Amino acid sequence: KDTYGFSILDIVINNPVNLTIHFGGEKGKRIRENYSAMIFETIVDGKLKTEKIFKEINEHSTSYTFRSEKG
Amino acid sequence: LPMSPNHGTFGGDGMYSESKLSLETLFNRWHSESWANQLTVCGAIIGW
Repeated sequence: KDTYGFSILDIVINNPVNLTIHFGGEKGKRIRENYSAMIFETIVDGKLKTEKIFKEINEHSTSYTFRSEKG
Repeated sequence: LPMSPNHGTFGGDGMYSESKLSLETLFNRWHSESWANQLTVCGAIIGW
């Protein structure tokens, strides 16, 4: 909850198909920064590529949505 | 919040001025109560 603004207990209990994290208020901004800091780093051919997970999320993103087909 | 610039300037409007003027307490209530994270207050003082 504090880092990414979601409840693993709630996800286990309800198996939501979609989960919308909202980035409103200071808490939402901190969660958004945590989401933006998530990176996928990879040294391929001796070069450290840094892809970004959640490329959608930026400083103007008010929400992100985890999607699933069934849960 | 639809706010009026005038609170009793014209008169003869019942409690309109009272409603609009008391609507400005929400600015202080937002800081002083525990509903700041669920609602934000935007008082728009509507002109003529």
